[PDB]
Amino acid sequence: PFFDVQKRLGLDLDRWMTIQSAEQPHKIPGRCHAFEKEWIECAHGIGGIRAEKECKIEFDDFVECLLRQKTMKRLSAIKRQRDKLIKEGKYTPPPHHLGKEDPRP
Amino acid sequence: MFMINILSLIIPILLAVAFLTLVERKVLGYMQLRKGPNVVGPYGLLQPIADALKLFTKEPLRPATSSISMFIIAPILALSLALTMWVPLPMPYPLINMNLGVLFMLAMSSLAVYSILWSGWASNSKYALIGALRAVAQTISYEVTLAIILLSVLLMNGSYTLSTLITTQEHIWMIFTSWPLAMMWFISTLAETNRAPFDLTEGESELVSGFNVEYAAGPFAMFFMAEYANIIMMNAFTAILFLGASHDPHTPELYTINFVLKTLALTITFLWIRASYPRFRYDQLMHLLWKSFLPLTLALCMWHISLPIMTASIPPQS
Amino acid sequence: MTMYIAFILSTIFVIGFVGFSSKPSPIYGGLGLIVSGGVGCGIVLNFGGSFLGLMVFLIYLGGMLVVFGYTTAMATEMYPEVWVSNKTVFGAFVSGLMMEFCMVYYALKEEEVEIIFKFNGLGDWVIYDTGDSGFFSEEAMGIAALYSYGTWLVIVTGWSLLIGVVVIMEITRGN
Amino acid sequence: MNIMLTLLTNVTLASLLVLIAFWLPQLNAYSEKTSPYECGFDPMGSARLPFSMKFFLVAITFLLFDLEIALLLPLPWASQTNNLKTMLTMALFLLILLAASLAYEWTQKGLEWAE
Amino acid sequence: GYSMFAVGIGTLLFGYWSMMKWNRERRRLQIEDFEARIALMPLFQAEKDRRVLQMLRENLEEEAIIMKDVPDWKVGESVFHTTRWVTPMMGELYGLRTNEEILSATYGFIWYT
Amino acid sequence: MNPIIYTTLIMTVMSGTMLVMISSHWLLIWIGFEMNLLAMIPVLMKNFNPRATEAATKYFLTQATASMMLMMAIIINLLYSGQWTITKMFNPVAMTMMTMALAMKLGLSPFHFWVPEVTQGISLQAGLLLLTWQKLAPLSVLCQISQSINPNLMLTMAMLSILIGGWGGLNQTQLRKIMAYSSIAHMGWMTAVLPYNTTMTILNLLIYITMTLAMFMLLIHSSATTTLSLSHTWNKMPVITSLMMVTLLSMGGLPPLSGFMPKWMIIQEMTKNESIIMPTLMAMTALLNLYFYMRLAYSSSLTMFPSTNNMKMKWQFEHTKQMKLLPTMIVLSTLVLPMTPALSSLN
Amino acid sequence: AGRIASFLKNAWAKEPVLVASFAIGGLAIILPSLSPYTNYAIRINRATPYNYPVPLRDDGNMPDVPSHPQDPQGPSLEWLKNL
Amino acid sequence: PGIVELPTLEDLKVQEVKVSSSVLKAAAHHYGAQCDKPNKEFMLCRWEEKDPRRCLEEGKLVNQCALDFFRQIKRHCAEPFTEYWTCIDYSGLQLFRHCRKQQAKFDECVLDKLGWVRPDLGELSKVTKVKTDRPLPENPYHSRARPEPNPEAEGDLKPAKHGSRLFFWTM
Ligand SMILES: CCCCCCCCCCCCCCCCC[C@@H](O)O[C@H](CO[C@H](O)CCCCCCCCCCCCCCC)COP(=O)(O)OCC[N+](C)(C)C
Ligand SMILES: CCCCCCCCCCCCCCCCC[C@@H](O)O[C@H](CO[C@H](O)CCCCCCCCCCCCCCC)COP(=O)(O)OCC[N+](C)(C)C
Ligand SMILES: CCCCCCCC/C=C/CCCCCCCC(=O)OC[C@H](COP(=O)(O)OCCN)OC(=O)CCCCCCC/C=C/CCCCCCCC
Ligand SMILES: CCCCCCCC/C=C\CCCCCCCC(=O)O[C@H](COC(=O)CCCCCCC/C=C/CCCCCCCC)COP(=O)(O)OCCN
Repeated sequence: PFFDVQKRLGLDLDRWMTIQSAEQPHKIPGRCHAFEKEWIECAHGIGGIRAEKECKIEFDDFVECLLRQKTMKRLSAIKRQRDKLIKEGKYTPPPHHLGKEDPRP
Repeated sequence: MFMINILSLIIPILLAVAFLTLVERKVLGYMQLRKGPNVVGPYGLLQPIADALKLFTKEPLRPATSSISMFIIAPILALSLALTMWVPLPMPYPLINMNLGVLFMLAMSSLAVYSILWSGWASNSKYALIGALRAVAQTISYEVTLAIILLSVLLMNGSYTLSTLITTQEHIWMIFTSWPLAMMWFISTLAETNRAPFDLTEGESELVSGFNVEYAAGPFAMFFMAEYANIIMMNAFTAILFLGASHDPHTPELYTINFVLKTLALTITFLWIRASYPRFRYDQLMHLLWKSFLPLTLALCMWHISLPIMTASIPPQS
Repeated sequence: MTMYIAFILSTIFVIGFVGFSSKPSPIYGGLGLIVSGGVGCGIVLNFGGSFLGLMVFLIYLGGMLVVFGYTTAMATEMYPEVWVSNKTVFGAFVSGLMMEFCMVYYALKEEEVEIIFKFNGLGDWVIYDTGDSGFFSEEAMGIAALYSYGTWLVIVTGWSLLIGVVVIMEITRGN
Repeated sequence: MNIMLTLLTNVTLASLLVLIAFWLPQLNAYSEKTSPYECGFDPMGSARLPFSMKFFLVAITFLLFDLEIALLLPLPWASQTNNLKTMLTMALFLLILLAASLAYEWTQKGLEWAE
Repeated sequence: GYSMFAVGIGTLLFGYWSMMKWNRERRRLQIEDFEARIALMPLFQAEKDRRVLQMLRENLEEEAIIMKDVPDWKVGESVFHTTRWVTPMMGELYGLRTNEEILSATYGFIWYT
Repeated sequence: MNPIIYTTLIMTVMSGTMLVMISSHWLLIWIGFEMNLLAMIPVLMKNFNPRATEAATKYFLTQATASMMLMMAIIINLLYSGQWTITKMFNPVAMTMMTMALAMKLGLSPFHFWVPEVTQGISLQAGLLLLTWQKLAPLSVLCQISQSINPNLMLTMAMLSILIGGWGGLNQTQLRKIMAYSSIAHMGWMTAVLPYNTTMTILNLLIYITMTLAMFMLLIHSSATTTLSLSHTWNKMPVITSLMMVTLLSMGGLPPLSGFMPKWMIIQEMTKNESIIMPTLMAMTALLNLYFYMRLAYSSSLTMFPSTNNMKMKWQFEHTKQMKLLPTMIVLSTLVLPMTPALSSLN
Repeated sequence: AGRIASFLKNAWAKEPVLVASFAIGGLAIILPSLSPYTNYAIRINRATPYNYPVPLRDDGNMPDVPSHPQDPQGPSLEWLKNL
Repeated sequence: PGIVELPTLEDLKVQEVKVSSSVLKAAAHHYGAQCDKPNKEFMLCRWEEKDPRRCLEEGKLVNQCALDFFRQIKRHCAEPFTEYWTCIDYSGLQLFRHCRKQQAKFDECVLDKLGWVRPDLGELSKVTKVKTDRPLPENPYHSRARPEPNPEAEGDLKPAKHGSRLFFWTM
């Protein structure tokens, strides 16, 4: 099934490309380097069955970084409430939001 | 302000194509011990205007057996692609500055073949079909070798940006470093433009008019303009790639004059070659490209990868 | 919402896919695949992938040229079919267009799980990076790492290409 | 944005040229004028009949050789790595493999057109 | 026969030597420009941090104003279990601004030619 | 075909399978599948004729569709978790697509139609390769991703494979199609126990491979592809027909022969979980495979069919090429039951 | 040694293109292992500062690390100016 | 999941360096030679804390150092610096190579007036050391406590009791 030839010989045929937190050229980091690093360090050595339960928080944070579902949900809720408030006419939106802001370097 | 730049690029190119027709006719005439157009307009200077006016006031034909949509689409694609291929050329500043200009030219050039393919197929006549299949064979002959030559030459540029070629050749022309690649590239651009001795898609003696035998008036004139624009553009690309003019940032007019002169010299060389030689057989072009150019090109690609590492002469801009 | 450029390009991508998947005739199928390759190059370019988009466009242009030659040689008939010359092809094309439009309406006016998960829209600009660093292109560095990190990949790929040449010669030998 | 505008401008100019060509002059189309051209005599068969390709093997080999172009394009960037020995070894390995494939197809009469 | 080959080889060698000299000079120039960028980087990092924090604070105050009507909305609530800093998604910095700024922040660099 | 080229193609097939078996990266597993298919296509076409070309085309279409679904499942899994390592397959839709792609590669029902056709269209050596070596890579992947399997889907496909193998084999007079339907049923048995114990899957695969190798080698030794041509073998070499009869009885699963060992073991494993109805159904269905094996044994060894005159000439000549591993294969196919506990060495 | 000379002459007389291709490829293969400037190319590649050099925290026991960019410690590029 | 702590707007105010990129590039080498210590302190804080909210005072100090540097440059070599950065600013790529006379004049002025030496090639890219009283953060990732592993395998291996114990087999 799986003959771990790489582990037996210490060859590293393809392990260099399995994860995003592993030695990129010019030390360019992945967008979710810290989340994946934390999940991997949590789940290391305890097996898949235990990791699926005891590292659920780190994995949830990693998935949130990857796909950003809750962030878009929260942004959409804020935008919807703001649009309703302005339609009713009670919003009174600020100048910086409208592009009249005093930019800083 | 950008639309003004687009217009000031594309209208002068069309005028240059129109008068390149006259220049080619006169050069062929004087190399054939005759004169050429010298009646309509002084020294034939009004001949292109008369040709264009005649072609656009002539009835265009829609063949009964033809597929009309592709039949009309093909010349539009040809002319638009020919005009678009000019936008990343630095003279000394490009209209569009691309990180990978060379790859953009490669992709658009390999797209331009479908104009001939679809016009020949949609004409629904035998000579047009033969011309289109000859176009298929020609592309299969030249494409791989052209790409490898481009990569081998650009291994000294450091990137695929066309402007960097100006700084790469600040002191010496690239032809002094890669003249075998320059020769093979010149022959490959002759083949890529369907120019003699590789004008097989038209094949006047063999196929009457070949792929455009059913086209008349304005749609035919459009194919003509696209072809001559491709001639000038490919020679300008060769001039930028192998004979780099010196650019003074406070006087770009000098660079523009130098580059235009080199382009005109290469285009006149194209006309000279057409006037000088007979035509290949289209299997012989494939054999020349795959049995002589390809092995030498592979060896030279190996050499041009090894040489900068050997001499510690790697270019910048990873 | 911002200019809808990515959404328009992906819709044209799906339209070209429907064009060649209804299978009118390999000439028009090749045209549809070329259109899809162009819009896919545009989509990838809009995400910062210039090299990959240009490469895929070039490769599919060469492939479709070979396919055109093979269609002229071996996949022709007296009357080639277009999308409006046959009821099966037209029905498949219209069904694909309506399926795409229905899926777009479903995912745009509502936020429901079609097959995998839900989606609200907001334009693809939201999930971008705002990363501010570099004198190099990251995609270029990753692709160039094939010759220093991907030695195994280079070995298997080169062996596969040589084997493919031998294989096509063996298959077409005939006898 | 600028490239899209340039493409639109070029396509619009070509389309307007076609429109002018088809709407300005006088048209007199009849059946004999629009018949297919075969040098003055009516064609025997149809142009949609199968047309034999004598270089099909070369076309398939071109498909295979086109992907090595994509493999070798990143070499200018690959030449900037710290481990130049591995990169040079792998680039020469790929080019030698391509040359060996060309030699194999050449020696087995694969580049000869069918008769 | 011999003369032409010799002349071509000599031309190639002269070009190789000239290109070697020029490429080494260009490498030194690139190193100098990179060093200038390295010298300038810390100030850019400081201003970038201040810009990001200011945009986040403005968004926080505007959301606190907007979302007080609803019953069960904690203002400024995170979406992550971890309490460490997370880089903003840029839909969070430009979410309440005009589409011109959004376009410039998203496609500005890609479309600049 | 040149012997050098044939050796290179066989080595490339084996290298693709080995790359699937040793890889930790999903991309390398997919590459192994691609390389295996690319080298396998010409091997099926070694003896060129229209039937071989048809079989190769059908095989290519099936395997290319399966590989496209495989890659899409990999990409979906990457999208929902930025992981390339072959592991518990974090997404269920991707896992369903992966299971369907691997089942299509294996020829499990209802993606079973191509197996009898491809087996009938090729030579006996190509059939041996296709029905023995080509099962290793998909089964290895399935063993690696077994913990994330959905038992309902795999058990449904396994039961369907057993039923369809028996019913289809009941109708055949061509030996290659009989072997193909037998292969379908045995793949069903192999995949029925996979979610519970991969060691039992490996044991069943090994015993099936041994019996299939013995069967195909005996069929190559006596140049028979139909029942009627196999019914002549008794008048030329009765020892071959007797060994074939015992091997068929073993493939039928009768004790005390070795072919009884996997089913027995699998049944026991299924009763260690609850799983009572499914093993009973599986055994009662395997009775159909036993029936058509017994019919073949009736035709070839237990009765004597009429022969022809020219057979006398064949009496004067001996078999030139000899298979060195045939006796050991026959012995391992028949007399291995008493060494059953050695299966502990498989895990 | 004598038959191969005739073979080389015949190849030069019948297929000069292939002779030149093989000679160029062999030179490109074997020359880089015999050149002393390959390591110079490696050093030049390593001396290009793409990323920011993150300073190390002073624990008081690193006399080989400079306290300032102009300090005598640290690597030198003086070899590069003479190239 | 808890609320996010953000600094007030008043805390984010600081005197700004409002010179264009050409001006910054023209003085980049001397700026990195003179203001090295606060910049290195800020960068060490930034890479150790991994949080922009914890290195605000270091950023303010960096701005103050840059302001002092530019005030001195204005005080002693206004005109040569203006000529040099105008030369740099005309270029589309902002190239050092095309303006060496103006750079030479600016270098001479800064050397004579302030004793400033332009760094040599490869000096600004060195990895340096910085002395700080800021304690090294212990959990910059805000990591949770790691789960305990499965204990271990211990003891000597003995033959299986009564063999395989598989059905009727006695071995
Ligand atoms: C036991 C049987 C042996 C023979 C059968 C072998 C079958 C496999 C074929 C080749 C063996 C594969 C082993 C090579 C794996 C490559 C990786 C390893 O070698 O390390 C590389 C060492 O590279 C070396 O140059 C070795 C590669 C050269 C391979 C020569 C080609 C041989 C292939 C021939 C057979 C393959 C198919 C047939 C094609 C002709 C990279 O090291 P390095 O770059 O320091 O560090 C990388 C880490 N970084 C990025 C952080 C810096
Ligand atoms: C270089 C590229 C850019 C150039 C920029 C200018 C682009 C020019 C536009 C392109 C067209 C050029 C051709 C111009 C010739 C006219 C063609 C057509 O428009 O005229 C007639 C169009 O008219 C139609 O036949 C019907 C008449 C109008 C239809 C009524 C529609 C409702 C509009 C309301 C009209 C009320 C008054 C309008 C003023 C306010 C067609 O008649 P037809 O004979 O077949 O075609 C051949 C024309 N001939 C005779 C010259 C040879
Ligand atoms: C100072 C001494 C110089 C030493 C140079 C190195 C050795 C040079 C000689 C090596 C071989 C030279 C060429 C081969 C011998 C002669 C040619 C030959 O074999 O026959 C020609 C015949 C071609 O003629 P036809 O097409 O059959 O003609 C049909 C119509 N009558 O050749 C062939 O059949 C096969 C040709 C295979 C070409 C090889 C493919 C390309 C490989 C070269 C690319 C770069 C190689 C670099 C890597 C190698 C490094 C050592
Ligand atoms: C110190 C280390 C250096 C490494 C070595 C580098 C030096 C190598 C020297 C050799 C390089 C020669 C390059 C030439 C490439 C191709 C030459 C060739 O042999 O091609 C010919 C044919 O090539 C052609 O003649 C081309 C045909 C098309 C002709 C079109 C017009 C002619 C060109 C006019 C002038 C063009 C000027 C080129 C450069 C222009 C400026 C850029 C093959 O055809 P046959 O003679 O029939 O033999 C094959 C069967 N055995």
